[PDB]
Amino acid sequence: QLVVWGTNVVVSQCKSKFKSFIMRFIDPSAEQDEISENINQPLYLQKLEEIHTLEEPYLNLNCAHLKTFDQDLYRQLICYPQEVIPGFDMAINEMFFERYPAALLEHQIQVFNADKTRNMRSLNPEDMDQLISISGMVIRSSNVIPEMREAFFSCNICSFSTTVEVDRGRINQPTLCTNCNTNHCFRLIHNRSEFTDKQLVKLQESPDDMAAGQTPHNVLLYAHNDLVDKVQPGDRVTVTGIYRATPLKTGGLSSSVKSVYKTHVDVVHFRKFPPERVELLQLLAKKPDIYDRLARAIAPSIYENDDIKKGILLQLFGGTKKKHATLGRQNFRSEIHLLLCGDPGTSKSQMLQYVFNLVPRSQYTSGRGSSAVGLTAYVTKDPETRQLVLQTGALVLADNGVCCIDEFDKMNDSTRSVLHEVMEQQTLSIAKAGIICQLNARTSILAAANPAESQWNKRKNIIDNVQLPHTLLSRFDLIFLVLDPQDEIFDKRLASHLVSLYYVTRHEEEDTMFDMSVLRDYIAYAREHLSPTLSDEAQQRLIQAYVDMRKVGAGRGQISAYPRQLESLIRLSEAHAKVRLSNQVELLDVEEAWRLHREALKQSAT
Amino acid sequence: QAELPRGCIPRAVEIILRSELVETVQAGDRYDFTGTLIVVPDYRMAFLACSVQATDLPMSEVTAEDMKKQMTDAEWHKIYEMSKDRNLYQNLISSLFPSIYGNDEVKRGILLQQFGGVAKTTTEKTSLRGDINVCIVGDPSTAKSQFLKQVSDFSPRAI
Amino acid sequence: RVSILAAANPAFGRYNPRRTVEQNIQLPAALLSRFDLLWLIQDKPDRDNDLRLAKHITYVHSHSKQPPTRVKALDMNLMRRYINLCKRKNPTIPDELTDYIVGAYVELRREARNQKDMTFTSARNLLGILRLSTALARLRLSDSVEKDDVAEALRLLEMSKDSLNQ
DNA sequence: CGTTTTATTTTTTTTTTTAAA
Ligand SMILES: Nc1ncnc2c1ncn2[C@@H]1O[C@H](COP(=O)(O)OP(=O)(O)OP(=O)(O)O)[C@@H](O)[C@H]1O
Ligand SMILES: Nc1ncnc2c1ncn2[C@@H]1O[C@H](COP(=O)(O)OP(=O)(O)OP(=O)(O)O)[C@@H](O)[C@H]1O
Repeated sequence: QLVVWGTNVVVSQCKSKFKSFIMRFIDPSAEQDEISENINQPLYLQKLEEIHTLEEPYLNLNCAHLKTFDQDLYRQLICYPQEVIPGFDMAINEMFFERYPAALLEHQIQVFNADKTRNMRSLNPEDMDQLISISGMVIRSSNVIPEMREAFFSCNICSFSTTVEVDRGRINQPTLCTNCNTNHCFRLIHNRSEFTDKQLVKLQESPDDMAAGQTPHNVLLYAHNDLVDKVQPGDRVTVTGIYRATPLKTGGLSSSVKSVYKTHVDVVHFRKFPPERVELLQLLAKKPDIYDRLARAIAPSIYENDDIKKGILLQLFGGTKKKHATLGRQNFRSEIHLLLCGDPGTSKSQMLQYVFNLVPRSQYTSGRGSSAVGLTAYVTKDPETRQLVLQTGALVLADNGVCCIDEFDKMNDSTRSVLHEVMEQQTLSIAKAGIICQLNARTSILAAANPAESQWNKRKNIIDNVQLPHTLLSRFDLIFLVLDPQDEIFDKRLASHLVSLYYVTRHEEEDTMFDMSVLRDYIAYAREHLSPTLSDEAQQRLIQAYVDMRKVGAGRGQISAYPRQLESLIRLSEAHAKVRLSNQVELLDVEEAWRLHREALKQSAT
Repeated sequence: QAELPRGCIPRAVEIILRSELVETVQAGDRYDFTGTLIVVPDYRMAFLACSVQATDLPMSEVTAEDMKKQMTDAEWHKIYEMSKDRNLYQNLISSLFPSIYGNDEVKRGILLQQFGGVAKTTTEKTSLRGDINVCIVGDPSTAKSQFLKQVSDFSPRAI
Repeated sequence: RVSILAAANPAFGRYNPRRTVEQNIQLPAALLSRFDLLWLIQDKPDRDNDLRLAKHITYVHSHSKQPPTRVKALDMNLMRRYINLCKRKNPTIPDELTDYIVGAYVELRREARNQKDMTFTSARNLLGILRLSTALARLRLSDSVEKDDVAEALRLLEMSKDSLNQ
């Protein structure tokens, strides 16, 4: 019973209880509770192997394992948590010697991850010094601001060059520093000392549980000295932390103080390869069903013109560059972009929403709701002295992500013409009176293009329909059609399938097996240690067939190709080689181009 | 710009310098600064430095010979074969954009744009001038911006 | 998350019968497709029609409460509360509808195509005719989406149309 | 056992926005 006067907490209890818990530890998930799971030693001892042998410091660790153990530890950790957490670090810093006594025991650890929240909208006096974790989407990308910890002194006679660190804010003054004979008066200087880093960026909560017609309400907090630009800013992320408060300087004439207290959260943590299962990796490549099988997975319920799931073939087994290590010239980036054209309310958002609901780099857009110039970080008025900064653009924070765009022929001429270069150049020359540079960003594009009309007018080859010329309307490889089959035949099918999606009350695990995650990992392996080349085999095809590509150009109101889409073809070459097991070029791949292209390119009848 | 990250921008940082280092700086150059980071006694951060390392002594294709100056153009002995043999022009049509093909008129014409103009000795009543106004058009999908981008590597202040 | 109410007037004129739909109207299809129901309201000269409506109006002019002795009036409170008991049924649409309704939908798509100067259709036409019926069972309060549940759906859909030529 | 406290206004350039036969 040795305790702060105003509390009920003690070091030894929690220390011993947790050291027994980690001795009551074999991975209690994978060796006590999930015995059907298995990695059989206390994982933290295992880590003191797989940390020390890894030599890879600053562990990360939760504490939700502790529900089985005595919950009083849970509580007094919940409520008094800046005064027990170092004790659990001390237990770890003791565990060092369980597995290596005579190590280089000079480094420390970093570190929760267990408790709940619902939302930020409304909290209470009770919820003042307690553990919380909440999530949303990030807004900003800050700079650093350090923070002091100690005073380094000076002297006048005989070098009374004293020193001393800070509790948090005071140094004392008798007539000299650490009163040493007072040959002179007190001394201080403030630089040769200890400093500490941080930042500040805020979050926008973005769940599906956002109350009705309500605005953004948003939160923010600093960092600590290792938690500092962990962060490609702006995405769906959770934090843990400890609700903090602070009084405020009333007015500013003098030391008066406010009644109201501002709040933020303490600064801790954030939230986001296997040799074991090699078998199926090769198993799926050598299976010719890649054309459709995973494509069959993507739309979970929808066949909606499943030649578009073969258009989803276009898209993943990840996308190789022909970067230019030999000559160094020209920066030939292997970019990819296609659209999903309109004139019928088809799934030209729903797929884009399926994607954004899945990929974290998640944004949805369209004409007339926002500006073309949302790469600005506007200085309408700032918390500065008009040191006008355009901190970070918005539409470009999708680093190899996606922004979904809808209703594309919606905006003015300046909009959507301004982007005639970034597509295959990823440069944004900031040549304004303010600060200047040539920046970099490149990513993926998809939208729901629309002509001047609702329905494609018949009798009338496609180059006439959209109001772009036969250079810009005929630009890409193919910008793909979306029609109604003119009959009831197709119509009733997905009705009959998915009329009862309410009423099915089940899902069928067919031979087109709904891969829970066995899909999601192979693609992550899909780019690592084989490297698609291009030798002498699969290139002469449209070397020669450029005859066939362009000699349809003799014609107005018909259309041939132009020499950026051949680039799009050599970029098509990259994907299929490794998977199906020749990382050197095979010839069939160009057929996929003809399988794609002349589906609406030699549909040039007149 | 030799260092350039994804996502992030060439953020700004601020600095002072001494008398002999002062007003000896011009547009976009590559110098070697000193890493003496220092505090603001407001705090916020700053930094400081004391040393920089940004054609009489000669350019590449040389070793030391004599000229109007020390080695300003000294290496006539090796230049001059490539000075007068007027088919050298074809090197300047061929041996300069070998990775590229278009018309052969631009690739025989740009050079004097890069090179000095008139710079004569006449009036105060009015200036005479050397360089010329210039253009290039066509339509895209014809490789009409490779070249401009390359100049930034080729030539100075090819912004 | 807002339900949307669109109400407008015809173009130059009052539904000039020569100037047809989107001939007399100037609205892009993109918004009509987003709208479940489009409704034109015109009532030409009817000798008997405006009478009843007149005396009906004047009733609350000589008086303050219009409808006597045909129903028990429902106050704002009682109306809202009775509606308050409705929406949480999530009713049952038995499986025979799924095959049946997909057939009935085709009945539309044929008589849409048999005239060539007619309306286009979105998947929301079928999604809508689906969407409406199960709602009304909330006010049936029996979890029993059945035949009448969609026969009124189609009935009211048909009444939405086939009203301007005759 | 005495002798002292405390205020700022108009113009720029960007990104927004808005006008007539
Ligand atoms: N075969 C199909 N399977 C599933 N859904 C379909 C199919 N055909 C059409 N749909 C539906 O039709 C809707 C089309 O409208 P959406 O809101 O995407 O329109 P849009 O593409 O923005 O329209 P537009 O591009 O013409 O403005 C989608 O929500 C989708 O659910
Ligand atoms: N004579 C040539 N030499 C080299 N490349 C060529 C030649 N003719 C055509 N090409 C190729 O054709 C492609 C044309 O598309 P490109 O990327 O040049 O658009 P762009 O000219 O940059 O458009 P803009 O100049 O309007 O920005 C080029 O990438 C280029 O490599």
